[PDB]
Amino acid sequence: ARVTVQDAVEKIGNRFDLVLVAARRARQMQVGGKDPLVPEENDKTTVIALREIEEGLINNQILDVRERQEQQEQEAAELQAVTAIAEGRR
Amino acid sequence: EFDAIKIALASPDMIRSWSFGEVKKPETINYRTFKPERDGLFCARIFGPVKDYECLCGKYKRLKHRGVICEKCGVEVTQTKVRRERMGHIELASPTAHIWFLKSLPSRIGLLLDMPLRDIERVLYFESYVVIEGGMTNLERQQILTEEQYLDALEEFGDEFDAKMGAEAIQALLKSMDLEQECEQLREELNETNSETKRKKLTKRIKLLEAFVQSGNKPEWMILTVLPVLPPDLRPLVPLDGGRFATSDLNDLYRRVINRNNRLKRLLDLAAPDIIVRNEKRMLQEAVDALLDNGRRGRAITGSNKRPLKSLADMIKGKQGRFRQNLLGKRVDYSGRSVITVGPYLRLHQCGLPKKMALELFKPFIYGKLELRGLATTIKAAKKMVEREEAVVWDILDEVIREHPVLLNRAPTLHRLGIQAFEPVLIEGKAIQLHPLVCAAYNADFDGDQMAVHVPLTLEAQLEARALMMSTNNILSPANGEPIIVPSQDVVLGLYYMTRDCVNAKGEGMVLTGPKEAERLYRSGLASLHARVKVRITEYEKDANGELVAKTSLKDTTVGRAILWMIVPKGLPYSIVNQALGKKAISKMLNTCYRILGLKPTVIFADQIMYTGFAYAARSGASVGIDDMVIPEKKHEIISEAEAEVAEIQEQFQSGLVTAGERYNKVIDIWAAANDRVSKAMMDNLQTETVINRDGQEEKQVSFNSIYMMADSGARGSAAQIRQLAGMRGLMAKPDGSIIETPITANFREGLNVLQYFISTHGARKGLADTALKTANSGYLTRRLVDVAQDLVVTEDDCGTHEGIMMTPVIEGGDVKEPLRDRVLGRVTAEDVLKPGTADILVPRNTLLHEQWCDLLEENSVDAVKVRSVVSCDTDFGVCAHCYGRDLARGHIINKGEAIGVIAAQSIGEPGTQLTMSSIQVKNKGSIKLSNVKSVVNSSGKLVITSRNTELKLIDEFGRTKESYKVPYGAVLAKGDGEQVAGGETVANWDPHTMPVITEVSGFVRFTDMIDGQTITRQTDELTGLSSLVVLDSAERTAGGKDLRPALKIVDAQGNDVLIPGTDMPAQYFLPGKAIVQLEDGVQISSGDTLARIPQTGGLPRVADLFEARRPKEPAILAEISGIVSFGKETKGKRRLVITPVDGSDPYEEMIPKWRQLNVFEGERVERGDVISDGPEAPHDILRLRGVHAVTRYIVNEVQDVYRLQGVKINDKHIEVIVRQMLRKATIVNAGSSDFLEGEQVEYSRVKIANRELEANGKVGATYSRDLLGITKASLATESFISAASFQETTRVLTEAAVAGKRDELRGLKENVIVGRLIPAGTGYAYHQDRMRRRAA
Amino acid sequence: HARSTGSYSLVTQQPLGGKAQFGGQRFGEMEVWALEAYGAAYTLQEMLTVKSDDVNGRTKMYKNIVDGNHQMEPGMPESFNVLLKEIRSLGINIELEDE
DNA sequence: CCGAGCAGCATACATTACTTGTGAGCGGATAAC
DNA sequence: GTTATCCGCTCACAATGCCACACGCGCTGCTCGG
Ligand SMILES: [Mg+2]
Ligand SMILES: [Zn+2]
Ligand SMILES: [Zn+2]
Repeated sequence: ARVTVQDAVEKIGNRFDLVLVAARRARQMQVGGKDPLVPEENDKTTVIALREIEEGLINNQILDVRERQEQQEQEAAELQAVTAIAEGRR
Repeated sequence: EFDAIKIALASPDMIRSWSFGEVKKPETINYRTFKPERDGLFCARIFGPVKDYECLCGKYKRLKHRGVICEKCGVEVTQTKVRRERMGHIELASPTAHIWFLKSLPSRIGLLLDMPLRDIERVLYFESYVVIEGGMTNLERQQILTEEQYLDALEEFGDEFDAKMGAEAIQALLKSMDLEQECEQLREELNETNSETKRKKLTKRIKLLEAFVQSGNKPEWMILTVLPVLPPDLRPLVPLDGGRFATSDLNDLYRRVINRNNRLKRLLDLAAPDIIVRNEKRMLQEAVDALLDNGRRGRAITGSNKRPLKSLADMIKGKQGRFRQNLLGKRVDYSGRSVITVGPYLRLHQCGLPKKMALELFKPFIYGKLELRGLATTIKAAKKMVEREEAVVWDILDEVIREHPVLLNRAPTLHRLGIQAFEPVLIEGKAIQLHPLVCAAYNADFDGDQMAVHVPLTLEAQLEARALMMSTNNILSPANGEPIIVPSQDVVLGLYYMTRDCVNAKGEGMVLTGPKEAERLYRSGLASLHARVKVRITEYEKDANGELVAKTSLKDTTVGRAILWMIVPKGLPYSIVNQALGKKAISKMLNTCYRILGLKPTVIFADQIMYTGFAYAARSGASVGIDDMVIPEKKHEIISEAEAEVAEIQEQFQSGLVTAGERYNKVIDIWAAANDRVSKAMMDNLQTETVINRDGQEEKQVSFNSIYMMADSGARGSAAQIRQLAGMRGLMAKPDGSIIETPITANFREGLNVLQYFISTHGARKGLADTALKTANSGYLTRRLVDVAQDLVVTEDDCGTHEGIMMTPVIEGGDVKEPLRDRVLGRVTAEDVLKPGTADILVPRNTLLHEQWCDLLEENSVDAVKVRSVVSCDTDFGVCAHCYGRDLARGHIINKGEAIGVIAAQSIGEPGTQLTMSSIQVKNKGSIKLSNVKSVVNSSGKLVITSRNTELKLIDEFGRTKESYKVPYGAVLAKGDGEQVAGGETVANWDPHTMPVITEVSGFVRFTDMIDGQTITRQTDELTGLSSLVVLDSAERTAGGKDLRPALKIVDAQGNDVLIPGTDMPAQYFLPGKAIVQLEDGVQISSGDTLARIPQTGGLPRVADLFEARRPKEPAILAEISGIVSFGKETKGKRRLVITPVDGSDPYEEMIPKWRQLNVFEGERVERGDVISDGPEAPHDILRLRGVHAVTRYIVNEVQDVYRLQGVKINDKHIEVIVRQMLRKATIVNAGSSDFLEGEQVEYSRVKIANRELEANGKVGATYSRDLLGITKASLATESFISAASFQETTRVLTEAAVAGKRDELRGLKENVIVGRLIPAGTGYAYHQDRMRRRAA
Repeated sequence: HARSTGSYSLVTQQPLGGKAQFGGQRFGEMEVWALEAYGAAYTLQEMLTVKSDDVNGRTKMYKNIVDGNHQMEPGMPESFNVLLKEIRSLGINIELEDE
């Protein structure tokens, strides 16, 4: 249920950065969809992202650190696999 | 893929490089076989294969041969799309000029060669000769020749003398010229000669040469040798139903040119009859000129269709040129339009949408959803399903738009609100419902006005529309901080009816346990909708910030107000409803609700207001009948009486008792008086005719008539229209503007005779024609605006300056037309404004003046405050956050990225459709201030004024300024400074046509060349007999008194000159012409005595000329410097006039039109910036004299007067940014260590950063003078060119920016729009800062 | 009447204009000024390039939006390349800067 | 012998046509040494 | 007389957006043709 964006722009003191980070999070939740944190009400991913923003648990830093954690896990797993293959080829 | 655009000339090698071949034959397509004729304007061999991935001859037909060329016809079998790209070239059989660089003032070739354009044209077209290299003969390298001179020199010289003619002659002349040699020659020469007109032309030429040699261009390229022909696909021969291919005019021009070329080559091969080939080269030059531009040199009309042909330039310039037609605004494939109904049920963010339109628009989303649910595995199956509209597709569609926003737009999108975002709701029919409030915002009626729809498809755009342009975001105009969501009509009527009070209505005198109880009591039909009762009400409050206390009161109210109270959302006190609640009251209620509760409850509250208003309006059944509008029973009597009056007045005139003009005036005066009488009588009879009784005799009350209920509530129409309907229609206006004597004594309810209707038609057609012209004019104005401020984006957050303007409440002389509160509401202070008690800083130096600080200022009652305007911000290539101040249409300060320029232009241009096309009487009390006043006390205790800049001011008790008039030279003062006077007292009056010669030191007077006959003419005052003298100046009389000059020596009481009190310079009182002097010789003078007495737009075009800052007709000349005045030699072109400085030199003896009145004496010490010959002050001179703050104050005050005259309000930030734009150019004074020339016009930003960088080192900077151009010329001289290109000219700017190689860095809105990438304004600002912080290191 | 997709002008790869030609509405000058008055950067961008031009870009947008992904791959509107070729057809040389 | 394409044609001439409003370069009159 | 100065003369150059509809779009006597 989104009718305004004032709470969101309060959590991010600029409408421009607001829509930017919210579109980034919505793209996350739409393609390669991370599960939406706030329980959706059968709504589009856009308002889901806005709600997750205004609730106070999504912002620029949170998105960046989540991306970095994903990078770390991904690199650790794939490097373990490549070392296993390296032993398998010898 | 890029970050810049470079443009320059194209060397013949470059052009031949672009081409993939040479066209040789003119004919395009064979009709007996629809195939491109070989080596023609569409040949496949040169440009590309017609059929996709298929040879022309038909040999190769498969992708297995992508790249090979056939051999039967020789075509490279690739994608047909390439025919959109490959270009051709034409090896011209002889050089030819380029019509742009020849006829684009100033002609590039002309300035490049120091040759008059007329001779250049006469030698290009083969009707002259030009000698080159200047051989042994006495012929100069630039000299021209006609026939006889040429052949005679040929007889006298067979060699060493090369007089060539035509294009190739000019080509050789160019290629022979050494660029840097002549450049440095003129450079060393410019420091040698005078005057500054030669120096001006020469600095222009050396600028041209330096820009040329700087770029890689070479002058011989300015004469074409190989003409590149446009790709074929871009000039497509479009077919018809049969074989009637519509020949696009470009192919016609190209065929003409190539035909001339082929014929000319054939002639060149056949022994070349000299005059024949001469004329043929002339004809070919003409044809090529026509192709590059059909404009100059006559026309090139097509066969039997009397109209010129679209040349290449014609495909770029104009409203159909690629810029304003396809690049700037391009048609969208993903949208639709319809007609808008009302649909008054949807919520404020929703909007109706027909099933047909949604099913057509969201088709790809529907295909996606169907593929998801697998209800149609193939895309073609899904297309079939949508074609049949199975019962599932509607559920799918309803699902796919549950939150997907949409864009609605009105046809003329004057300002930012012209496009809004809604959520669609499916409806039937084909109309587009939209909320009534936003339709009042769109300036959209329901007369059949159409609206366009758009669907933002990418995720960024969906979320952007939801976050930025959704209706629940735009509730304040970017122009004024007023709320745009105003309940217009049909609800103000409803609420107003719901909140009134019949003195005796069913249910009066009860007690209600609450609002819901009153609602039930009403719906049950037991109590009237409006009767006085005692209702218990729980109005909530916020005592501390956050809390909500409740004070259950028992207030006397009416049932209607109590019912309405069920809608206010736990905020506002009861006093917001208890009133009669008209329209202004509704706006006030909505404003205070947005102020207290925030936004979301306010939009819910506004929607609830709209709903209940419509509901109880319908329940009211407000209805206008013929017997509703009443006529006062005195109107007949008043009109008959005024008729008797005008009759006896006219008889008096024909009886010879009054002049015809004053008779007309008296007649119109008594008619206007009778009109006001009838209007007041009608109003006083209508508004209170309701005389009802309660428990007894009688009571009056405000009327319940349907009319005047649609008026008192402000629902629709003002009392001026009511009186024009029921009361007398009043006077009417002639076509010229004069007013007819006999007015329209009748009214609309009664009949109108034929003549009265005729005059009303005069007026109405005047109005309609005015509207029909002003629409287009204002459109052009706003288009010019948005293309001079389209660059402004707020980048810096704090420029860190101290210079603002001194905002002060405007005072036109009468009341304060605008207090300081609104002129400073929301704009950061430049200086820490302290209260009148000094040493106590009231506000810190960087405070955003939000409303509470304005309240504090009103409390301490400050006169003026310095504020950080935009015209003084120090941001390079932009403007800082603070210098723009409060982000109107919101509350906070602006966010870095909002393109203030475009919204400012829009806010200024939107109301354009509402434009058109002796004594002193104080009013209030208080001290009497007199600023810049040099006056002397006469022999009557008064104070006669002797200076020009004497400004009278009335100050109230609070020390603040209240009134301000301009006392001229020679006014009497009934009071002095610090004199408490009451209003109406005439403190100063003066005869307008007397410029006295009052003396500041008394004594006697002697004459120096004050003689009759020659200089002066003596005549007796035949009425009385006093020997008056008409003293003529040198100019007034004949030449017999040119050198003879009067001088009234202010001598002692014995006949010798004494000084002035304070200084040692006596008063040599000289005379102006037409001086009717009365005081005979030797008669005593009293200080302040008249030694002689000498006599003396409005709408959209006004603001237009103001922004163009064009020099008005005979502008008010000012003084450049200070010093004492002195005339010179008469008829020096214009009469001479010098102003000797205090200590410096006066090298200027400025020339002034002797005929036009000169306001200055000869013994006056005139400070710079003072009126010399009154009139309008041209903005150029205003700036050049008193800096930039003077000119910005002047322009904002003028345009703001123009707007306040029409009732519209515009916040000054926008005009401030506009003036900041139209003076961004600069001129250089010195040269300094910088690489800048003297008269070179540079951008203030660039020269300022150059001075900054030079001051970083030890070297000196160059002093600059801020220029000021009209918005059009300012935009044209923009650093970037593509903007200036698309804007208005796109034929000079292209030539110039080419011949100089002005590599256009985009860094701007319109440029990026053209390119198609993001915009530095919006979220694209974040994108661009990320880029320029990462890509550009 | 509305327009999802359909024909396009051949000289400039834009949708046709007119109810009969099944064309779409025209986003005009004042419309663009309004759209950029708000910070609607991405909206204006997609309405410029991928909606009307960049034929490859718009086919990609179509194929990507039927696949439930509202991301755009913008580019250079062929109208601008047409302008380039027109100017270049004159003696003027206009290029896209390398960087 | 006329039907079907073509190449360069202000139809050869006097076509033609009140004010549109503004800036800007330009050529003949003008002040000065 | 000349050199710079200035004032009337003539020409270039702009004219809101959309929408819809309608209509039309060389020719012609020389040239290729049987
Ligand atoms: Mg209308
Ligand atoms: Zn082939
Ligand atoms: Zn600033």
